[PDB]
Amino acid sequence: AMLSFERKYRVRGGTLIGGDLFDFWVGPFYVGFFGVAGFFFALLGVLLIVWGATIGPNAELQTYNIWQISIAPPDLSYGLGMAPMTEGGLWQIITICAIGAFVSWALREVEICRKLGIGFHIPFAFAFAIGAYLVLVVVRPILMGAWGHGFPYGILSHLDWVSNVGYQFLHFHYNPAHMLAITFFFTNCLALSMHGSLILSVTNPQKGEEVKTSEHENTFFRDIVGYSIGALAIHRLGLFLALSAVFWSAVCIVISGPFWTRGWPEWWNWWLELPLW
Amino acid sequence: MSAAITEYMDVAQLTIWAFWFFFAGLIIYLRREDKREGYPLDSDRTERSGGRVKVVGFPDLAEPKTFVLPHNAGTVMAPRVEAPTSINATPVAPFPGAPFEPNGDPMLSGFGPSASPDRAKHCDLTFEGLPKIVPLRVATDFSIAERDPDPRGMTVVGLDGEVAGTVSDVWVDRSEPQIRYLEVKVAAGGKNVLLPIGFSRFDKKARKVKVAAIKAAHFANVPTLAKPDQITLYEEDKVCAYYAGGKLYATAERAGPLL
Amino acid sequence: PEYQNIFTTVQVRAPAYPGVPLPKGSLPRIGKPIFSYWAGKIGDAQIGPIYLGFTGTLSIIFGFMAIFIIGFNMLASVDWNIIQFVKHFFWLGLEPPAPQYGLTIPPLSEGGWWLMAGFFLTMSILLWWVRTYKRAEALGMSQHLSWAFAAAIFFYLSLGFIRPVMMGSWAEAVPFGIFPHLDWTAAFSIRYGNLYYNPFHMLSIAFLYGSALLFAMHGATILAVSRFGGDREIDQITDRGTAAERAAIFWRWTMGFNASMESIHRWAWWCAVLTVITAGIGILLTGTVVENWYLWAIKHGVAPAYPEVVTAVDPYAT
Amino acid sequence: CERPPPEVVQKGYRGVAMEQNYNPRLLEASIKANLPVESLPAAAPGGPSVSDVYENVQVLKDLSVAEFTRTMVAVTTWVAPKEGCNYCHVPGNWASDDIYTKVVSRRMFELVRATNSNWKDHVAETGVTCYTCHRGNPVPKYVWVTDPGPNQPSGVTPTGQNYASSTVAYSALPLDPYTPFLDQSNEIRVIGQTALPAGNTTSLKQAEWTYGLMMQISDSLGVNCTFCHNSRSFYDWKQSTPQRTTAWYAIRHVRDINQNYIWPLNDALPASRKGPYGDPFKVGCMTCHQGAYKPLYGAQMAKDYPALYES
Amino acid sequence: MHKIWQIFDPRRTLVALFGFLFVLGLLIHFILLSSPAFNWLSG
Amino acid sequence: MSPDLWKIWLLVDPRRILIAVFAFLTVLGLAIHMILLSTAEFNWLEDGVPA
Amino acid sequence: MSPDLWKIWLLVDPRRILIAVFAFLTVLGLAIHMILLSTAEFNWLEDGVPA
Amino acid sequence: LYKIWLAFDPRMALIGLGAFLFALALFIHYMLLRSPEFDWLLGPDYAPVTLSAGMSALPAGR
Ligand code: BCL
Ligand code: BCL
Ligand code: BCL
Ligand SMILES: CC[C@H]1c2cc3[nH]c4c(c3C)C(=O)[C@H](C(=O)OC)c4c3nc(cc4[nH]c(cc(n2)[C@@H]1C)c(C(C)=O)c4C)[C@@H](C)[C@@H]3CCC(=O)OC/C=C(\C)CCC[C@H](C)CCC[C@H](C)CCCC(C)C
Ligand SMILES: CC[C@H]1c2cc3[nH]c4c(c3C)C(=O)[C@H](C(=O)OC)c4c3nc(cc4[nH]c(cc(n2)[C@@H]1C)c(C(C)=O)c4C)[C@@H](C)[C@@H]3CCC(=O)OC/C=C(\C)CCC[C@H](C)CCC[C@H](C)CCCC(C)C
Ligand SMILES: CC(C)=CCC/C(C)=C\CC/C(C)=C/CC/C(C)=C/CC/C(C)=C/CC/C(C)=C\CC/C(C)=C/CC/C(C)=C/CC1=C(C)C(=O)c2ccccc2C1=O
Ligand SMILES: COC(C)(C)C/C=C/C(C)=C/C=C/C(C)=C/C=C/C(C)=C/C=C\C=C(C)\C=C\C=C(C)\C=C\C=C(C)\C=C\CC(C)(C)OC
Ligand code: HEM
Ligand SMILES: CCCCCCCCCCCC[N+](C)(C)[O-]
Ligand SMILES: [Ca+2]
Ligand SMILES: [Ca+2]
Ligand SMILES: [Ca+2]
Ligand SMILES: [Ca+2]
Ligand SMILES: [Fe+3]
Ligand SMILES: [Mg+2]
Repeated sequence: AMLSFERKYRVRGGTLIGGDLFDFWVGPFYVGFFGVAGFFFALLGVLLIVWGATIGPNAELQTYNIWQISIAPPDLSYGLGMAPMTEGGLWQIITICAIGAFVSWALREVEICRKLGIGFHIPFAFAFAIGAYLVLVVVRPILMGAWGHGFPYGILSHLDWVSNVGYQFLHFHYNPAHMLAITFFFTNCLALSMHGSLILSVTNPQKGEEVKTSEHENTFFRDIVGYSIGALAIHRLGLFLALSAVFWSAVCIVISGPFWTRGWPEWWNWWLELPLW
Repeated sequence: MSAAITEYMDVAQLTIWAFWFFFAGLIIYLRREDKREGYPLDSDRTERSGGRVKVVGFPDLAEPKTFVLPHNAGTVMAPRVEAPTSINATPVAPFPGAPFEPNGDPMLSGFGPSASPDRAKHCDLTFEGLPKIVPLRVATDFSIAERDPDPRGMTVVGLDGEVAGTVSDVWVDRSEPQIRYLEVKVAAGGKNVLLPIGFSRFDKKARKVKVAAIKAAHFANVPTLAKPDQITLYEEDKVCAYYAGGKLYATAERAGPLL
Repeated sequence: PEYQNIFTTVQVRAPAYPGVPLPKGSLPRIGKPIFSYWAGKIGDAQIGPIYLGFTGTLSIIFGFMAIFIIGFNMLASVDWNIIQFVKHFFWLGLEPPAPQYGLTIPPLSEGGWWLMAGFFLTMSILLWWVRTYKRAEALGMSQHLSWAFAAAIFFYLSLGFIRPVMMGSWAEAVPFGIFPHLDWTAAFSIRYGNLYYNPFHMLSIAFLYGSALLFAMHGATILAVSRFGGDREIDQITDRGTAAERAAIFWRWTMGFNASMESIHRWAWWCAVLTVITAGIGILLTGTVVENWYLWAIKHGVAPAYPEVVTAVDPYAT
Repeated sequence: CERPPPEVVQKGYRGVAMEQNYNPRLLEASIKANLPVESLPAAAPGGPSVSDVYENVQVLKDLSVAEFTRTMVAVTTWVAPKEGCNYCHVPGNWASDDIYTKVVSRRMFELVRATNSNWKDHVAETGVTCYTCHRGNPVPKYVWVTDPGPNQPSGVTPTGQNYASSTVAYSALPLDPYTPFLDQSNEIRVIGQTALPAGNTTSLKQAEWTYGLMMQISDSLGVNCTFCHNSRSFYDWKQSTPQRTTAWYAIRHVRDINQNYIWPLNDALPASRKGPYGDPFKVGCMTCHQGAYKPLYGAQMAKDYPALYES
Repeated sequence: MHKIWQIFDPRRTLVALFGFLFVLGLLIHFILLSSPAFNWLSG
Repeated sequence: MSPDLWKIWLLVDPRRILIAVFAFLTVLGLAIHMILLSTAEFNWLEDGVPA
Repeated sequence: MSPDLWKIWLLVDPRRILIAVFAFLTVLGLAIHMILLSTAEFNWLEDGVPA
Repeated sequence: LYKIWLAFDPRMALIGLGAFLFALALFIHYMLLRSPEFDWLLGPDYAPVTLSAGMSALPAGR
């Protein structure tokens, strides 16, 4: 179906590729050329994940427990070449399908943006999430010299990867880009709660009260912290905090291993060894 | 009290399951709040049954909530019911999910990127009751920041670089001191039309405002306001939507595809 | 290219807004507002005025005492050397009491100063919470911010007060220091068997990730429709315009479902609040009802099994 | 900042990320600083015996004079090459023990001989040589004493932590893990081995002490935590590596060295060999490994000197 | 004196003064409790 | 040492000076007491005197 | 030491300069005392003098 | 072939081409630094360290 105000917006055109061939809707979704490509990229990737679960690490360890399902990358001994399907090659195909699905999803958003005549901030913001994924499975493995540095595709097994990569630097909290990325993540969560609270508290005021104005919003945080960023700028700030967190997270993992091999606390020895002290 | 509830169950397992029940209830609540706009859905399922089947999915709609607007501007119900509206377009193909081709001139069709709802025909009011979006000629205490170029007198050019007019005045938000619209004197008939700041690319060095949305010739058909010194919520949407249609209708190449 | 609405090209100056009038008997707002040009390029140019009531004043006094005690103990830890204070500042901290003291009050340098800093900081945070409650109440607004702040306070209390009391030891609490509290975070996970396998740690991350997801989605969405006045969210909520329709329609065409201009802030509010609610619960479960999260995950079939390509002979099993 | 790619050694299962990363240029520099000494030519078999020729040989009495002379030449290169043969001897009287270096070095021979014969769970036929620690220096470069930590005001009890220290790889962890673990026998394990609480009262602060020790262990061997652990379960020996078993014996081996060999020599050593708390310079993991996963990167020097094995 | 209240707001001053005194009173009791020689809640 | 030193109150706000002076002296007073409490030779609570 | 040194007050605001000087001198005095307390030689509280 | 400059902006073409060539040059130089055979920063007289007596530069792995 479509929203009660949606029909006047369902217009032909705005496609990047395909023209009128794929320009249609399936239920609520707009498909387009990249919806078709993205769906079958996703379909093949999901089916190979299920097949990877079906064969498992081996026959005895095979499991359909969704927590324990894991499709692992190749051994580092394979370098940047292709691996046999049951020795990490399935991970390589799924990664390619994932990249195809994510880029198609981003490009489908571009076509939707063109149909609606709105800005391209949303596909641009999603590209940062894709870029972070690309750093994890493409850029860092290539810089490290092996596809085996990618994280395994498993709900809990990719947490074991994060844990062990973190302890490859003995104390990952001292990663300066990690500290900056966490600061943006925590600040974003704080800024999101503040923004959600302010909008809700103004449009849903006290019992027997009218909806507040923009003056109330500015006055409220000026009364608390002495500064109000503004109704428009809080969305810039929220976008900046969220994208900066992902950018610095991509930096933090790409410098871990490729551009730094010692323990992360040792990186701060440049500060400790300044001749000032 | 112990950590183990049975041989296999423990407190941590009960707590996570307790969260899932709450989280499921929370999602139902949030989805119910989501469906206060644009519901019941418009579908061929409803059209073919003659309105006998309402498409709302799950969860169904919530009870109407009231927004008491300030300065006794009325009370608006979020899960309201709107009158049926006819689009100014025809389907490209008859199968469900097919798009529509706008009728007549696409810029003036009011369809697609140029489509817009009929908002309330009253101005947005400040906390004191004065109109919020007003030109700088009546917001006398408002002024351009010293370090920024004054938009007045700048040349407005369209998508193709052709001169469309000059910025006669600047419209600002009184509640939050920012520029909203540029009042452009069209150099074709001397009629002042509003240009939203979101469709304006300032060129400080040349004192030029670049409007990639529409051509210079399209400024003559920008929707106009009844009162020259205030704009209603209805007219704000009409002005912004007209420029938005240009992003898809101004040039043949903008409909795509790239290849 | 097209104006991306990231920076304000042309700023307009108006006389500084004093604020919505407060009810009778309220203190006047302090500070003469100023206009920062660079603050106006990204946001609103006006800085100030601020309201400093009785509760805010008390929070300041309690808060400074906590910060002063922390800084003094940091300076004492480097034997008053202010140069060594700057060098080691990130590494310096105020340690909680040693394990042998339990919940008793130890000497000053053996955790006594930590308890005072912990108490004074807690009081200032609670007083600041009352301040956020009263500012919203004075303006006729609802208490969503206070609820969200209370959720964050709940997690803060879980870290330093509730869980240490449950464990019967102040030594379980968080040190006051930049790197020391990161060492505590790492040691906490190590001590209790890989906090990655705490399901409420997993949920907290999902909501922390979701908060960045939602704000990126919502922030980009509002900037995308800001050309239709989408930033004026109150007006869009009360009188739905084309900005709110296109925003909702974009997400319906993208992922099959959408929120409203109002309910997206309920998704935003709950995602951020659940980050620290689940964080607090997961902390309270750790060490109290679960000793080893990885072994808890093994018990509940959550931890994956890997082929045994590497193993170590246990030297205790002899 | 370093430049990629590092030399990576995979230890665990694929996707588990149990790997060792080595900067090839940093590794090259480390190896050049940890080169072994070429073994002396083999002594001539036969000849006079030490027992019926020398007067005061109490440890190496099972050798022949040819091998004994070769041993003395080697330990001169290993310990006191600049100071020469007179560093450990009274000039003109070889049998004299009236010099502290002679008394210490005799106990050092027992240390090496006990290590090469009784601690193969750790040194595994590679063995140790006087050069493994001394590297041509009378005082081994990497030794430790009980660290008081940074200076504190007289009325402030030291925490022993929250201070940037190279002993814990520049973290704020407890900066003196040597004393409770490599000299005393404090329990290193802190992690409970049941899903639900079952009486493990170990404090979170004790985990920071184990973490500090593990930072020093990993820094001493130039490896990361995954060299011996699967970080998803640090307690679990089944998911660990064989190097964890070796490191377990090394901890007991170092305690044996410090308690039974270094500590009883404290009275003989001068004041310059003691720390502020009066304890002598002691042996840590860094003393032999000196930043490498094996001392001298696995160079085999002890097998060429039969004097370094117990009879 | 007395004119000190012509420059100091009596409302703001008393809250700041009473808050400081309460913090000071809490601080001193905490210090005495920390001191084994003056902790009055022992045997 | 100047008969015109009273003119300083024409330059700096007397109210802000008093707030700053009182706040600084209180923090200085606390800091000096805490330094002496952190010094074993001058901690009057843990020195054992009187016995 | 120029005769027209008094003209510097026509360039720098006396209130800001006086606040900056007083703040700097205070922080400077605190820093020097703390540095001396950090030294064994000049810590007058821990030197045991007078006995 | 002036047709290229009729359809492509000379300022944007040179900015793109210059950035591309500079990026390509940086990439190729790094590709040579990756291989120790062509790593000229090791010095003209570079000689790998000699491993003797059972030395191994790297620990055994998989
Ligand atoms: C050695 C440790 C001794 C001890 C020795 C001392 C000494 C010495 C003193 C106290 C003082 C106090 N002790 Mg005692 N005290 C001990 C143990 C305790 C215990 C306990 C559970 O063990 C408690 C709850 C207290 C509590 C108190 C408070 C009643 C009082 C601090 C008040 C204050 O800070 O006001 C500051 C906070 C404010 C908000 C000030 C404003 C006051 C009100 C709001 C305004 C009223 C105006 C009115 C006209 C002025 C008179 C007020 C009078 C308090 C009635 N003590 C042990 C046994 N205690 C102090 C005292 O007697 O003060 C009166 C004091 O000098
Ligand atoms: C270590 C050895 C001694 C000791 C040695 C000293 C020495 C030396 C000094 C003190 C001083 C103080 N000590 Mg003592 N002190 C000890 C132990 C203690 C203990 C304790 C629990 O054991 C406490 C609570 C105190 C507390 C105090 C304070 C009463 C005082 C610091 C006040 C201040 O900082 O004002 C700063 C805050 C302000 C706001 C300053 C302004 C003052 C007023 C409020 C402002 C207006 C003034 C008014 C207009 C004047 C009117 C006059 C005309 C009529 C107009 N000491 C030990 C036992 N202590 C100091 C002192 O005596 O100061 C008076 C001081 O020099
Ligand atoms: C022992 C482990 C170490 C540690 C080791 C690591 C390692 C290793 C990593 C991090 C990374 C991160 N760490 Mg860390 N980290 C530690 C402790 C912490 C603590 C804490 C409280 O202690 C915090 C807050 C963090 C926080 C962070 C973030 C900065 C970052 C993760 C976010 C991110 O990368 O976004 C990026 C977001 C993505 C990659 C998501 C991609 C989205 C894609 C494009 C879309 C997928 C669509 C999906 C398939 C749809 C399904 C369909 C459904 C139906 C919906 N770490 C400890 C000390 N940390 C990671 C990082 O920085 O990566 C860049 C990382 O690799
Ligand atoms: C960059 C700022 C933050 C951000 C932004 C962001 N994300 C976005 C967007 C934006 C702006 C979208 O517009 C887009 C969207 O549609 O949102 C609703 C999206 C999106 N972000 C999503 C998820 C997501 N974002 C994350 C993070 C972030 N997104 C950042 C913190 C994470 C994290 C941290 O884990 C997740 C899981 C989706 C809901 C959606 C994109 C949907 C998509 O790409 O669909 C195509 C793919 C499928 C339909 C199925 C997957 C097909 C694959 C072949 C399967 C294999 C996947 C993987 C390789 C293995 C499994 C993973 C294991 C780890 C378990
Ligand atoms: C939804 C969960 C997220 C969240 C939410 C959240 N946080 C919040 C709120 C909310 C909803 C608030 O309303 C509240 C607030 O005010 O926000 C602006 C706050 C807040 N969250 C804050 C921080 C914060 N939030 C964090 C995290 C999070 N907050 C979560 C991610 C973190 C992290 C990740 O570590 C931090 C550090 C604060 C900015 C603020 C609460 C401030 C507070 O309680 O302050 C108390 C008072 C003091 C400490 C004053 C000390 C400083 C003074 C300058 C001292 C000197 C004064 C004077 C000069 C002394 C004079 C001498 C004396 C002797 C008198
Ligand atoms: C059971 C079964 C059939 C199994 C088979 C599975 C198989 C084989 C294949 C399935 C896999 C395949 C092929 C998938 C193909 C692609 C498909 C169908 C994708 C589905 C879409 C999808 C990924 C949905 C996920 C959405 C999720 C989980 C999270 C999104 C983030 C989130 C929490 C959003 C909720 C909040 C909302 C609605 C935000 C949008 C939103 C924002 C951000 C505003 O700012 C705004 C402003 C003003 C008005 C409205 C809005 C608004 O709606
Ligand atoms: C201007 O400032 C000056 C120069 C004067 C002083 C400067 C000081 C400085 C530089 C301070 C720097 C401080 C820093 C860097 C602090 C960092 C702090 C961090 C990172 C803290 C992080 C976490 C801490 C937590 C979570 C602590 C939680 C503690 C709690 C909740 C404690 C509660 C304790 C209570 C309620 C105590 C009860 C005591 C009982 C026994 C009742 O008391 C008797
Ligand atoms: C047989 C070979 C060895 C000989 C001949 C030898 C000799 C000596 C001598 C002479 C001293 C005293 C030096 C001095 O105080 O100036 C000494 C001290 C010491 N040796 Fe050895 N040693 C040998 C092997 C080892 C080994 C294998 C280790 C490491 C485990 C070691 C560690 C030390 C330490 C820690 C000291 C104390 C520091 C010092 O006093 O200088 N030695 N050794
Ligand atoms: C919010 C805290 C709820 C109460 C938690 C109390 C746990 C502390 C231990 C109480 C019993 C102590 N003990 C030794 C008698 O068992
Ligand atoms: Ca090192
Ligand atoms: Ca006394
Ligand atoms: Ca000292
Ligand atoms: Ca003295
Ligand atoms: Fe918003
Ligand atoms: Mg610590």
